Amino acid sequence: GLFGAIAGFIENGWEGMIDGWYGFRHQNSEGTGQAADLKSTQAAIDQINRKLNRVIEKTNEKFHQIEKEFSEVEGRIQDLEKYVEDTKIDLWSYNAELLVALENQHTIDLADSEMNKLFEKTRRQLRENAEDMGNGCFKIYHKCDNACIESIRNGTYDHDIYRDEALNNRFQ
Amino acid sequence: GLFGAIAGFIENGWEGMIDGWYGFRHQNSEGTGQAADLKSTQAAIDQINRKLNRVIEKTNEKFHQIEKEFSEVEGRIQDLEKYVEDTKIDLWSYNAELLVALENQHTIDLADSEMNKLFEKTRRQLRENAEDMGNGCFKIYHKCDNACIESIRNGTYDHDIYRDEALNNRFQ
Amino acid sequence: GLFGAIAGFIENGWEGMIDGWYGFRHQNSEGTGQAADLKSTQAAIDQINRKLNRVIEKTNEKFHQIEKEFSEVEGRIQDLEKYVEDTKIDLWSYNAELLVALENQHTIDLADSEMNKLFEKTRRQLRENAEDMGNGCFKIYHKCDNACIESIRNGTYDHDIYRDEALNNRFQ
Amino acid sequence: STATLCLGHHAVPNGTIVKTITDDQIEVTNATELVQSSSTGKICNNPHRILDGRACTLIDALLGDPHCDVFQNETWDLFVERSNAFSNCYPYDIPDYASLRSLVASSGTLEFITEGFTWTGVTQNGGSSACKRGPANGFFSRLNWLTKSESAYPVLNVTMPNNDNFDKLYIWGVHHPSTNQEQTNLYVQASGRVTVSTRRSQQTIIPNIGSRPWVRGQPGRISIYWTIVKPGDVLVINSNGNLIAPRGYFKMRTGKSSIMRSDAPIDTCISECITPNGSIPNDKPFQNVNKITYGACPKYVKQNTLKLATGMRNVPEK
Amino acid sequence: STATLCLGHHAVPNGTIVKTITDDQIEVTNATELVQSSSTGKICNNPHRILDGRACTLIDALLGDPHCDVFQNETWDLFVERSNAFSNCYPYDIPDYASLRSLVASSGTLEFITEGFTWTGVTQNGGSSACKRGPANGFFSRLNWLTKSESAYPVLNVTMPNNDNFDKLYIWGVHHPSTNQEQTNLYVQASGRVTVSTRRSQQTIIPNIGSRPWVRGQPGRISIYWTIVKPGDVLVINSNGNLIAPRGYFKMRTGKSSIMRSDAPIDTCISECITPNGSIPNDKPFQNVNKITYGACPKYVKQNTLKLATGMRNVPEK
Amino acid sequence: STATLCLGHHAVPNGTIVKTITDDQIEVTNATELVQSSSTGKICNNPHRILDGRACTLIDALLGDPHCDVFQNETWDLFVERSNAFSNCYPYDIPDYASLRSLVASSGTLEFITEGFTWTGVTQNGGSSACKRGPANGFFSRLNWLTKSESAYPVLNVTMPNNDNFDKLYIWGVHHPSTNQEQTNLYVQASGRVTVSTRRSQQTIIPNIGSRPWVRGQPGRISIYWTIVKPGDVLVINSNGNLIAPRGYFKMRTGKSSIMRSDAPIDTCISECITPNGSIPNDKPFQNVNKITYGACPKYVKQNTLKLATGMRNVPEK
Ligand SMILES: *[C@@H]1O[C@H](CO)[C@@H](O[C@@H]2O[C@H](CO)[C@@H](O[C@@H]3O[C@H](CO)[C@@H](O)[C@H](O[C@H]4O[C@H](CO)[C@@H](O)[C@H](O)[C@@H]4O)[C@@H]3O)[C@H](O)[C@H]2NC(C)=O)[C@H](O)[C@H]1NC(C)=O
Ligand SMILES: *[C@@H]1O[C@H](CO)[C@@H](O[C@@H]2O[C@H](CO)[C@@H](O[C@@H]3O[C@H](CO)[C@@H](O)[C@H](O[C@H]4O[C@H](CO)[C@@H](O)[C@H](O)[C@@H]4O)[C@@H]3O)[C@H](O)[C@H]2NC(C)=O)[C@H](O)[C@H]1NC(C)=O
Ligand SMILES: *[C@@H]1O[C@H](CO)[C@@H](O[C@@H]2O[C@H](CO)[C@@H](O[C@@H]3O[C@H](CO)[C@@H](O)[C@H](O[C@H]4O[C@H](CO)[C@@H](O)[C@H](O)[C@@H]4O)[C@@H]3O)[C@H](O)[C@H]2NC(C)=O)[C@H](O)[C@H]1NC(C)=O
Ligand SMILES: CC(=O)N[C@H]1[C@H]([C@H](O)[C@H](O)CO)O[C@@](OC[C@H]2O[C@@H](O)[C@H](O)[C@@H](O)[C@H]2O)(C(=O)O)C[C@@H]1O
Ligand SMILES: CC(=O)N[C@H]1[C@H]([C@H](O)[C@H](O)CO)O[C@@](OC[C@H]2O[C@@H](O)[C@H](O)[C@@H](O)[C@H]2O)(C(=O)O)C[C@@H]1O
Ligand SMILES: *[C@@H]1O[C@H](CO)[C@@H](O[C@@H]2O[C@H](CO)[C@@H](O)[C@H](O)[C@H]2NC(C)=O)[C@H](O)[C@H]1NC(C)=O
Ligand SMILES: *[C@@H]1O[C@H](CO)[C@@H](O[C@@H]2O[C@H](CO)[C@@H](O)[C@H](O)[C@H]2NC(C)=O)[C@H](O)[C@H]1NC(C)=O
Ligand SMILES: *[C@@H]1O[C@H](CO)[C@@H](O)[C@H](O)[C@H]1NC(C)=O
Ligand SMILES: *[C@@H]1O[C@H](CO)[C@@H](O)[C@H](O)[C@H]1NC(C)=O
Ligand SMILES: *[C@@H]1O[C@H](CO)[C@@H](O)[C@H](O)[C@H]1NC(C)=O
Ligand SMILES: *[C@@H]1O[C@H](CO)[C@@H](O)[C@H](O)[C@H]1NC(C)=O
Ligand SMILES: *[C@@H]1O[C@H](CO)[C@@H](O)[C@H](O)[C@H]1NC(C)=O
Ligand SMILES: *[C@@H]1O[C@H](CO)[C@@H](O)[C@H](O)[C@H]1NC(C)=O
Ligand SMILES: *[C@@H]1O[C@H](CO)[C@@H](O)[C@H](O)[C@H]1NC(C)=O
Ligand SMILES: *[C@@H]1O[C@H](CO)[C@@H](O)[C@H](O)[C@H]1NC(C)=O
Ligand SMILES: *[C@@H]1O[C@H](CO)[C@@H](O)[C@H](O)[C@H]1NC(C)=O
Repeated sequence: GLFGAIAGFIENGWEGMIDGWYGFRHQNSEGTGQAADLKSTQAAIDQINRKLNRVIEKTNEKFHQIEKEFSEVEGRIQDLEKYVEDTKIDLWSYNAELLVALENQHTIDLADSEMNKLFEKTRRQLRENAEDMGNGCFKIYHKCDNACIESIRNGTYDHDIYRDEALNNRFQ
Repeated sequence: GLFGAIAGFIENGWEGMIDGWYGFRHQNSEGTGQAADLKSTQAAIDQINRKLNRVIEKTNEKFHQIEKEFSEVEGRIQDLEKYVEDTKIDLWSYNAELLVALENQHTIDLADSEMNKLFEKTRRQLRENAEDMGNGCFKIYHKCDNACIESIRNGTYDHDIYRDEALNNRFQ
Repeated sequence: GLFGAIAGFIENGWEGMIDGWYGFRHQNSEGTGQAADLKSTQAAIDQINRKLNRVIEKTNEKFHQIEKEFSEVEGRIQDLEKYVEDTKIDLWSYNAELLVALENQHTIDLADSEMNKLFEKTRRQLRENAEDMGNGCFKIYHKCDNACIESIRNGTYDHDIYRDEALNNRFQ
Repeated sequence: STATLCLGHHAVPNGTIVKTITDDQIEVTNATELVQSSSTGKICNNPHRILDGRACTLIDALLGDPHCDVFQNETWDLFVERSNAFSNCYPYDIPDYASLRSLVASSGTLEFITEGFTWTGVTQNGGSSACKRGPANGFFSRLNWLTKSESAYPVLNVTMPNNDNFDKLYIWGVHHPSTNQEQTNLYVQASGRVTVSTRRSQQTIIPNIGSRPWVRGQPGRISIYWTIVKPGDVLVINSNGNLIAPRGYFKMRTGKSSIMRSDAPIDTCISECITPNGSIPNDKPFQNVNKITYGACPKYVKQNTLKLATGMRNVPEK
Repeated sequence: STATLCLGHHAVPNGTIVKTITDDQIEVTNATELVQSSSTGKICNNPHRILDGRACTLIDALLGDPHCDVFQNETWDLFVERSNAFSNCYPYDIPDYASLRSLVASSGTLEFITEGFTWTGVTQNGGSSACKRGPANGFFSRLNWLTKSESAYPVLNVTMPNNDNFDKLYIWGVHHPSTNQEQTNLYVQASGRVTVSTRRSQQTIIPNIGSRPWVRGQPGRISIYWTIVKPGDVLVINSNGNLIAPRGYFKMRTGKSSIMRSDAPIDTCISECITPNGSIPNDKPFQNVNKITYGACPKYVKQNTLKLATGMRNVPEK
Repeated sequence: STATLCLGHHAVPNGTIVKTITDDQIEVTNATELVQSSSTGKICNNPHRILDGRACTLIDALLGDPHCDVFQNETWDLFVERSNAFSNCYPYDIPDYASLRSLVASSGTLEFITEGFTWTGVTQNGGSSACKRGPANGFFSRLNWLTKSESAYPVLNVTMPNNDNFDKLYIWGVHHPSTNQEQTNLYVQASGRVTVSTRRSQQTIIPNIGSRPWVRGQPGRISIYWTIVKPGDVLVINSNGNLIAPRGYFKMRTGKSSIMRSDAPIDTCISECITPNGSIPNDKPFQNVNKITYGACPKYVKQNTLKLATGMRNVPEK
């Protein structure tokens, strides 16, 4: 993926996560936990769903056309009828092949981007209280109980409240 | 957008910035201001312009072709003549639909990539003298006057000059 | 490129680099050196090679088809036969034009992304022991001899061993 | 003292392989099929007015082959010709058969309007044992086999104006005797001639005497032709022998009617898209059932499967 | 002590709606139209040599219908046939009209060169009341109606070599009398015959006698045929009745010449692309005007509007 | 005290120019060519069975023009017609020549099976000085020019059954005398006739008399027709004059056989793709050599060079 999050600096996925696409996992004084990020997950899902709908609800009508199977040999005219249909068929087959190729490649990069967005959204929240360990995990340099972590996930985390405590641990 | 800058970690755009696609707004001892980044803006425009020019400076000459409207009923031959045209038409309509769809998606992500590039460019200039507040803003931890702010925008800023002052304010 | 690494925050290229697409160059108490990052380089090469193969090992067979050159003037039927082949030809010429366009645009961003990945992979390794100077170079705030640099390149760098020494230099 | 917060994404037990620009094989957590590749095997009797030929070709129905009289004036959105259909009337031959089958199929109607004959001097309703109509010798319902009357075949010259506001489809023919004796015996003149014209067209056919393989006992044949008379124009049939007269005309309408060759059973259901393999759902963008299709249908493509990714890349865990 | 510098992008009041891969409806600051959907309603008199058929069809112009003699030796990059064009000469039929109208159109020239054929034994320059060239009777300017002379009509046999370095297009025809009395009266022989051949093509037509609807008073029809004689070859016309002789040939050229059916006025302007609805600009990739085009033209597409985004996404402030 | 580590990417002295979505000209470190622009100039001898017509067109080989006798019963995956091929037999003309050339080319076999035809009452093996077979007057090998015998020409009526499981391609024709004297002199009847029918079709053709340009000394000409007889059908040939009799049938087959017009030498190599300009590599997606192809071949497109990027962007180095 272009963003190197998924199948990148984040070793692997979580099969235990079944209620979300992206989420957090901690290990604080109170033990360890796991919660899915609805906001993030929905954003990916909403985009991929639109992507899908631009390709499914659509087909055109064609009634009276040209024959495409023949019981007798005829020559010139028939050759043209077959060439035309065959030419048509390859052009569309090409289009289909290229559509999924492009779409999929973009779908993989998008999901990867959304993961990275969450990581960045988190890093910025934590400010100077945490450090990126390089594996998708942040080392919060201050006692952070379940409540403290929850505020992070729900985005209400107040970095000042812990800055001092944190700065001391970081630079001592 | 893949980069999450525009319509992302930057809450909204400025209708006031009428001199560019990108810029800075600042609040310092001397006041509050707003310049537009030329270098950045010009780079977005040059790319979208080349992107546009590839799509519109091209047409193909076709003189004597087949007929396409008939005054009487004929059968086999005429059916083929219509299928052919109808077939051709659907395939270009598909090409057109796809062309913009692809193009527009890359166009929105490019403008996002350009915004982000200016941000990382800016963050790398400030070094340790400032912090990313997460709303698209850097809290510069020293007294950065209109001259200091100009040195940052035109890219001349020397992090060494305000380093000490900043660290004092940061880790206190 | 969308990532602003190559032909962006990294001024130039290294024509001296002959063993890889990406790599490190240092300066330390012992002197300067240069080494290519195999992991990084191979990742780009492997991707681009797959990208290429999706487009080369493929062609379909067509035997008996329609005539396409004529020695005499005939009219209606021949017109159709020409219109058909001409229509076919433009559609494919367009596909070829768009494929490389798309492919090439995506190939340039991918190579750029892979360069950015290596930078991030390095920044995260160094933690609080270095600072991004803004030109693709990191200023490591601690005596780092050939061995120390090598551990970084092979990814075994232990940031704790130098954290104290570094923190002192950084904030003094 | 310190805490650790890790960001991640999910993965699934068994993922799905998909193709991208840099992989012909890469696994993602979820995907959806874009190629409709299966059929129920039956043709839904509707949105489309469907008509089963059963044993009658659209042509035989048009001509009026006895066992096909049940189709008289039938209409259809889609005519379905069966492979076991057969002809059991008088041996015929149609120059440009394909075209006629096409323009009628497209018209979607067999509405026949009998018009005032005007055959003075000849014997009408000729018939053949090759076209048995019950116990008797019959002939195509819509055609009138003319023969000599009282040792003479007049120089026929009838006119039929098109005073309506729609085009009329006249379908007539000319008969090819098996021998000269038959020729003179049936039409007196040693050489027949049929000329059907309008102010816009004119086609003159000449009979041709000779022996041909027996078909239901007949060595002779009938070549069939047609003429469209536009409003304001008029039809003129001029012949001194061998003419197989029209009995009226067929109304010609334009629409979405068409024809298809298929042995698929016509069940009771609802399916927008019809193929010779049966009906198929049109929720997918592409289909691999058959290139022949009628209605709102996905485009046909060679590929039997195309997966559109619908989830991130699936990365397991050791 | 502190300073605060925020980075941002702009936005605009009335943004623009565009379509993407992940949105069929999303707003950007600016975009440009790619589908030329409009007209001027008129065809520009330049760059292409345009010729208004007016009341004359390219065919009648070729044959030489009296009111079409102004078109003699005319040329055109684009011939323009009008909907109110009429034929004011002798009833004619052309098996394969469409192909003749076509090859002639593509040659884009009506240059006729009169040849010295010598019709010994017959009466020439014959005419009709249905060919009032001026008040008196007449005929197609490029054709020569041949009739008996001094109670006879020779087995005509005339040769005409192609000693030039180019291809000649000869257009001749045969006459179909309304009755036998007419046949024997005009051509003596009871059955006519026309044979035109080269060392490469041979075509022989047989007159067919009958009554056909009156057109400008004539039941009879003339069927028209053509013959291309290549360099180094020779034309041979053999007939003993019913031949409508050639008077020479048409020079055949290759180029970008063509024909179009329209009613669009022809103004004085400059438009590279021409359509039945009039000329239209070619600065946009696509167009929704008419699929019929001539010149450097945007591909026709069903979509009536396609916007190419030319600016970032538009995220206003409230 | 401190160390300095820099990250970077390579670059090349002279790079390669490519086209993107935002640059019709940008430079990369390495690219590969997507369009095959060059041909060897020669046609490989073999994944395909190649047959060089040499001085014979496929037709003349089919008919049996004396010098085309070597191609007797020959087969081919691809027949190669040369620009300098010629005909040295009797002057002929084939209505729908193209279709015959096409169906035989597609069949890819000239296996002529001779049947036992029953021509009672006439003189067989007719010939001319226009088709010398050595010093003597000859005719096409697969044809039988019939003429009068003992002062009469029988009303021929011959039947020939297809009691095989495959289709038979019968190729016959009718002769066009130059004058009436010749007509009666050769066939006795003033007017000839050929009727070749099956239970599925019929083609009743009438001789045409008149003078045509001397070809190899002959005013007259032979028109040529064909007939397919399906397993379970029988061929009936009924003619009282001017018939050019079949001598048997050609066995029809389906495959990948075809025909191409090219002057390109035939060489001993191995190449899947064949163009009139020679054989060419099929390792590239596209080609700009010739739109005419055969075998595993690149889609022809108008562009002569198409570069696929295979390296990052090239940025110099100071
Ligand atoms: C020109 O050649 C054709 C083809 O060879 C030829 O046509 C043949 O004509 C004969 C008779 O004229 C046909 O023979 C009939 O064959 C069918 C079998 O399918 C029988 O039903 C017929 O019945 C006879 O025998 C019955 C005994 O049960 C009797 O009940 C009945 O009364 C008859 O005696 C009869 O045998 C034959 O079908 C065709 N063949 C083809 C290929 O069409 C034609 O005669 C020749 N031209 C001329 C007029 O000389
Ligand atoms: C086969 O049938 C056709 C169709 O009916 C037939 O053609 C018809 O011939 C008659 C003449 O016999 C045509 O009648 C003419 O009608 C037009 C009307 O526009 C008039 O111009 C003609 O005028 C005559 O009568 C006038 C009366 O005052 C005179 O002033 C004038 O001088 C004329 O004498 C004439 O009435 C009729 O138009 C055609 N019908 C069509 C549609 O073709 C044909 O003759 C029949 N075959 C034969 C010859 O038996
Ligand atoms: C209808 O018109 C055609 C075309 O004009 C006409 O055909 C011509 O017939 C004459 C013969 O009657 C052909 O002339 C021959 O030309 C070749 C040229 O290669 C000569 O070799 C022939 O030589 C004969 O005559 C010689 C006298 O000089 C003798 O020495 C010699 O032994 C031969 O007998 C001869 O000159 C002429 O080529 C054709 N023209 C074409 C193009 O066909 C035909 O005669 C006319 N129809 C009728 C029945 O009148
Ligand atoms: C209109 C008419 O005359 N119908 C005849 C029919 C036609 O003459 C025939 O189709 C012309 O091709 O002929 C019918 O007969 C076959 C019958 O003919 C006798 O003459 C003979 O003696 C019998 O052996 C037998 O061949 C027919 O059914 O086609 C009778 C019909 O009345
Ligand atoms: C089957 C047959 O009759 N073969 C003839 C042939 C044909 O009559 C001719 O091809 C018909 O077009 O004619 C041949 O000679 C032509 C020759 O005949 C003379 O008698 C006459 O004096 C010459 O002018 C000339 O017409 C031929 O070789 O074609 C002879 C052959 O036996
Ligand atoms: C449809 O077909 C019927 C035949 O089934 C037509 O009915 C005939 O109408 C004529 C008068 O025009 C009567 O003289 C016949 O007796 C009717 N046929 C019989 C006996 O059923 C009807 O006119 C046709 N009309 C349509 C719907 O096109
Ligand atoms: C759908 O029906 C067709 C018949 O029209 C099936 O038959 C295939 O026909 C093609 C002709 O283009 C042949 O090349 C194949 O050999 C036929 N397939 C087989 C194995 O019978 C076709 O297979 C049917 N497809 C489906 C989805 O059942
Ligand atoms: C965020 O978490 C904190 C601590 O658990 C809680 O008090 C606060 O209400 C949460 N905010 C929301 C609305 O999720
Ligand atoms: C940047 O701004 C400072 C103060 O305005 C000025 O002195 C300096 O020259 C500027 N640098 C450039 C090249 O714009
Ligand atoms: C990394 O470098 C260190 C010091 O030079 C060395 O001891 C170690 O083995 C290296 N690791 C690898 C896998 O190259
Ligand atoms: C895959 O996505 C589709 C729609 O995008 C959804 O209907 C389907 O349930 C998903 N796969 C599963 C079974 O989770
Ligand atoms: C920019 O955006 C608006 C909406 O697409 C558009 O109508 C306008 O034409 C564009 N600007 C121009 C004139 O190119
Ligand atoms: C028609 O043009 C030709 C030149 O191609 C010329 O010889 C002939 O005299 C012209 N006829 C008229 C009507 O000018
Ligand atoms: C253009 O002309 C066609 C007829 O050829 C007409 O039906 C159509 O509505 C016209 N549309 C435009 C672009 O005005
Ligand atoms: C590009 O040049 C390289 C040199 O490293 C070569 O290996 C490669 O084959 C060329 N590109 C391709 C994919 O053909
Ligand atoms: C091909 O011609 C030969 C004589 O050269 C003949 O015996 C053979 O039957 C013909 N081909 C076949 C096998 O049908």
